[PDB]
Formats: sequence, C-alpha cells, structure tokens
Amino acid sequence: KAGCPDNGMSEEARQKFLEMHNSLRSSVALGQAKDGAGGNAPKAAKMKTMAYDCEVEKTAMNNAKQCVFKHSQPNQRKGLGENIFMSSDSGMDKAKAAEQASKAWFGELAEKGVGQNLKLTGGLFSRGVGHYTQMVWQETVKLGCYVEACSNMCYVVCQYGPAGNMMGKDIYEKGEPCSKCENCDKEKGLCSA
Ligand code: NI
Repeated sequence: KAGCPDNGMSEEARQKFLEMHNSLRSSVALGQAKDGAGGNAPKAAKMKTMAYDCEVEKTAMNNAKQCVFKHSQPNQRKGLGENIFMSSDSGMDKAKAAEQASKAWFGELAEKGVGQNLKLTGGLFSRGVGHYTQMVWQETVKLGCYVEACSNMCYVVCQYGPAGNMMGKDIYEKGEPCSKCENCDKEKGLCSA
C-alpha cells in the first residue's frame, strides 16, 4: 500500500496484506469474529486502522531473504512485532501467500480461542495465539511484510509497528466500536487514520 522500492515484493501483495489486516481488525472490533473460547471476541472501543510502511517492510525483508523459518531477533527489528508463515509451495503467487498467511494468523482466534479478558498473561501467551493478537493489537498501526520464494518454502514475514504483544498489556480496549476514538470509520468500527 504504496511508495515502496521495487525490491521483489509485489504491490498486490502489500495491498492484500493491508486490506486483510484492516478488514479482519474491523470484524473483531464489530463483535463479528468467532472466538474459540466460546462466543465472539469483545467489541473494541478504539481499534486503530493500519497503514502500510515501507521501512517496516524492509526489516521484514531482512528476515525473509535469509530463507530460514525463524523469528528474527527483537534486535533485528527494534520496536517492531513479527508474524511468520510458510507455504510448501515456493512459487505460489505472493498476494495469494499474503492471503493464506493472514488467514492462518487470524485463524488462531477461532481455532485456539482467546476469551473475554484481553490481558496478555503468561496464561494467554501459552495458548499460542500470538499471531492473532499481533494482528489486532490496538496500538499497532504500521504494517510491513515481505514474501520470499525460498528453496524449500514460500516464506512470509510481517513486522508490526509499534510492536504489539507486550506481556501484561491488553490486546485492545473493550467497548462499543468507535466509542473511544476521535474520528471513527463508522462502517468499519476502526479509528480513522
Ligand atoms: Ni510466533
């Protein structure tokens, strides 16, 4: 989603990543996301809209180009969170990978469940829903990803700014959509950018 170097990442992929993150964040904000732990995820009071960020994409690229399925050292993406994903199909279209990745990360909520208490405890950390929680992390507003065609996998990395998943903190403030943001995108339930 725009103005980024021609570094091998497709603008269609950027577009899918941003669109999937926001639309998925919206659906959670609106109380329309199925929750594995029963019922749905609580509405969000001020779920922010994400923008694409090329600088963030760049550090995501640094992880992806290494073609090793591993979270980068927090050191190699200061201030930034990270989600990773692989498909066995190395040459699969990048935007298609973007889509599969986002679905698979978000899918943690319906598959593993989270609950009504959005505080990131040691407990909730254990359920292993950390890719979902980073996707809908309230204060995370910058998205940057890279999809690399490795020898033995199609390797997808997204990094997130500011980093989400701070232990002891809430994923998002609960409440009616738009209810705590200056300007709301009323149809989507996210604070406007
Ligand atoms: Ni992880």
